[PDB]
Amino acid sequence: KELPKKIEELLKNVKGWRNSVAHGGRANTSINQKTLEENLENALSMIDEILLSMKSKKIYLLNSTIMPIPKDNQGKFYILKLTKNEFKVILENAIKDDVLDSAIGHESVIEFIKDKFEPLKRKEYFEKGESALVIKLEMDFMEELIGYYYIYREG
Amino acid sequence: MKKILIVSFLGKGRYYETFYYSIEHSEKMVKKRLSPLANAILEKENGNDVEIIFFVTNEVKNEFLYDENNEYAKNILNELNEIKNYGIKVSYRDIPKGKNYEELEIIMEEIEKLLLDFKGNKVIFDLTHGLRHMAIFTSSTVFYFKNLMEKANKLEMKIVYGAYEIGEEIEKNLKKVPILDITQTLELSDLTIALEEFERYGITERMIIVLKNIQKIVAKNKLCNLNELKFSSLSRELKLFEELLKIPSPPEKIANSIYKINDILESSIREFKLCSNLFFIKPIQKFLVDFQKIVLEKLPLDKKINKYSNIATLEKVEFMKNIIKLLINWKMYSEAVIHLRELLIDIKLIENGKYFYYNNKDFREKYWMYKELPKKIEELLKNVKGWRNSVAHGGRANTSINQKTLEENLENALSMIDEILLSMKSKKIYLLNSTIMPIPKDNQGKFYILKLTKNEFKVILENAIKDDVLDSAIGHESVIEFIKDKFEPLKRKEYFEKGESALVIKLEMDFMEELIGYYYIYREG
Repeated sequence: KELPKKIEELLKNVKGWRNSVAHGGRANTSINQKTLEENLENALSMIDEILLSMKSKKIYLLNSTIMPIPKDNQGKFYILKLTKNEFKVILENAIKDDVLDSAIGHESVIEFIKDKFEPLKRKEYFEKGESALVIKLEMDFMEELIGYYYIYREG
Repeated sequence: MKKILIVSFLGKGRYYETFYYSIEHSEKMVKKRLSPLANAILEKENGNDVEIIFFVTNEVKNEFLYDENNEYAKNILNELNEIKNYGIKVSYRDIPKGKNYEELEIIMEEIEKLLLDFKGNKVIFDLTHGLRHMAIFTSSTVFYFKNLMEKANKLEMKIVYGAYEIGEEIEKNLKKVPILDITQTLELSDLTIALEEFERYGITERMIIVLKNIQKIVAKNKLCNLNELKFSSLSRELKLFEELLKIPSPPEKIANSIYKINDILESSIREFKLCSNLFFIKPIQKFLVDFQKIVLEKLPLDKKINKYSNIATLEKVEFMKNIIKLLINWKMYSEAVIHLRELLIDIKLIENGKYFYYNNKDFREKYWMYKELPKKIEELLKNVKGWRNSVAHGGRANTSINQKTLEENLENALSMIDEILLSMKSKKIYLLNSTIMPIPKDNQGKFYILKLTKNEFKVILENAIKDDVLDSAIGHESVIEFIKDKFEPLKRKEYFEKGESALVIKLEMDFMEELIGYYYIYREG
C-alpha cells in the first residue's frame, strides 16, 4: 500500500521547513524568499501529484438520533450536523458499495425519500466503529429539516 | 500395592504376648509379641510390601538377645525368626545407647540415612519397644525428619505405638492393647505455620494444603456432608485472592473475593460444628476460629460493593484505603504504590464530578494531568507525585529510596487521604427513556455513554429528585407504572445541551425480569 507512503513523503517534506516560517526565524533558523519559494513549489508539485493519484465500511441507515450499543458493551460517540447534499452523497455511497445496512422501520419515510432524493429492514445495533445517518421531521409545510446528525461511535 | 518400612528399636524386656488392634478397626486383632510385627501383618493383609528394621545395641544383643537361658529373650528371638514366614523383611542396625549429644547426633544420622535409602512409599515409626529415652528423642525428632525429607524422598511418615499401659487385661499377663496413631500431632504445628505465614505475609500455600487435608479427614467418617463444607472451594478462593493481590486488580474483584471468603468461612464453620472422636477435633476448630479472626481483622468487608462495578464511589476509596494498609502490612510495597495512584484518580473524579468514565482510560489520563478543598487535594497530589517515580522507575539515575522513607511517604498519604475523606461529607440532570443525542438544531458534538446497573440508576435518580435539578422528560405512562412498581413528572418535551447529564432505560414484569437501569448519557460536546 504505497499512497500512505507518498503522503508521508509530502508530510515529512512540509514539516521539514514549516517551523522556520512559523517561529519567526529565531535561534538561527530563518529562510530567504528563494528557498521558501523552493519549498512552496515542492509542496505544490507533490499536492497536485497526490490529488491526481487519489482518483467504505458498513454504513447503516437510521431515522433518529440514537446510541444503541450492544447490551454487553461498557462508549464514546461523535455527532455532527449536516446539510442535505452531503446526506444524499454518502447515502448513495452506501447504496452502491453493498455496505448499507438500512434500518428504516416505517413507510412515509421512504415516501419522502423518493419524493426528495430521487430496504425497510425494521431491526433494532451500533458497534463501535460503524457509521450511520439520521433525519428528524404536506411536505411544503415541512420545508417551511432534511439531512443532518451524522453519527459515529469512536467507542 | 504400597511399599512400607517399619522402624522400631529393640530393648531388654519381657515381651509378653499382646492382642494388638488398630483403634480404628477393633475387628482385626493380631496376637503377637512385637507391635511392629502386628503392624506389618495388618499392612500385608492390605496387599502391601512391608519391611521392619530394628535398632539394637551391643549392650542389648550380645547380653540379652542371644542369652540362651533368658526365657523372655528366646521368646522374642523365636518371634523375630518366624517374622520371615509371614512375608515380611527383618533386619538389624547397630547404634550406641545415646549417652550424650554426640551419640544422639550419631543416632539422628543413622535414622536420616535409613530414610534416604528407603525407596518405598510409607515409613512408620513404631515407638512401642526400646528405651523410653529413645522413644522420647525419636518423637521429638520426627517432625524435623519430615521437614528435612519433604524435598528429598517424598515419603509418607507415620508415628504409632502400642499403648500397652492403657490396654484391657483379658487374661493373666494377656492384654488387649490399641496401636495408637499420633501422626496427627505432626501436622498440628503446620497449622500455626500457616497462621503465621498468612497473618504476616498473606501466603496461601500452607493454607490451601491444610484445608485440603482438613476436608480429607472430615470426609473420613461421612456424618458431615457437602453443600456447606466446601473447604475445596475455600482453598480455591484463597488461591484466587492471592492471585488478585500480588497481581494488582480492580477493587470490585477484591471486594467480591473478600465477601466470598467470609461467606464460605462462616458457612463451613457452622457446617463443621455438627460432627461430634476418631482424631483431634479441638485443634482444628481452634485453627478455623483463629483464621476467621485474622480474616475479619485484616480483610475489610463491604458486602454491597459489587453492585457498583462500572463507576467510582467514595466507598471504593475507603475500601482501597484499607486494602493499601493491608498491602503495606504484608510488606507488598510496590503493589501498594500502584493501587494508591488509582485511588487518587478516583478521589479527584469524585471531587470533579467526572465519575462517568471509571471504565475509560483516556479520561483517566486527561484528568490525571489537567474554595479550599481543591487546594488540599492538590496538596496531597503534589505530595504523592513528589515521590512516586522513585518506586515507579526502579531507582535508576541515583533516585532510589529505603524502606524507612517509603514508609514515611506512605503514611503521609494515609493521613492526608483519611483527612480529606472525613472532609468530603449537582447540575441540571434531565430524565430520558431511550438512547438519544438530540442536540439543538443550531449546534455543530461529542457524546459519552456508559452501561450501568439498577442501583446506581436509583441513586442518581433520587439525587436528581431532591436537588431540584431534575428535568424529567417521560412521555408515556406505563414507564411510571414500572417506576413506582420497582424503584419505590411526565413532561413530554423533546433538548440536550453540551454538558447536561441524563438517564435512560429500554425494555407482565416477571417476563421482563426474565433490563432495568443502564446507558447513562452525557454530552462532553
